[PDB]
Amino acid sequence: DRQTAQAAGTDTTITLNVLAWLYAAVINGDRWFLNRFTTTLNDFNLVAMKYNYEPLTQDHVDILGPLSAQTGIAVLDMCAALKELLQNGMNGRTILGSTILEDEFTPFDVVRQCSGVTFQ
Repeated sequence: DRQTAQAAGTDTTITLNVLAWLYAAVINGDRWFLNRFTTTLNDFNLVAMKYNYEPLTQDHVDILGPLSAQTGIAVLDMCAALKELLQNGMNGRTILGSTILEDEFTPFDVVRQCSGVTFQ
């Protein structure tokens, strides 16, 4: 049988967890995609929905707050960096010991003392 095909596998991607994963990538080192252009939450949400990514809200932005403190990258610049990745890709590169990116990773993990000597 083929219950919830695409609708529960490819129609959406957990944007908050991708932003969390990209903060972990910045923390590990990789930040070539990390522009400083900023973005509105509305235009970010529109680009997310254009490319099968969920919209984001202030309650979800707050979860990324301590990751912005640990890296100096404001959440709207992490949003703007993902907004660039959604339009340009990364398949010819590596970012976290892989050629692709993730949304499976649980959020709020990188609030720890991951300052450079260790990460997990």
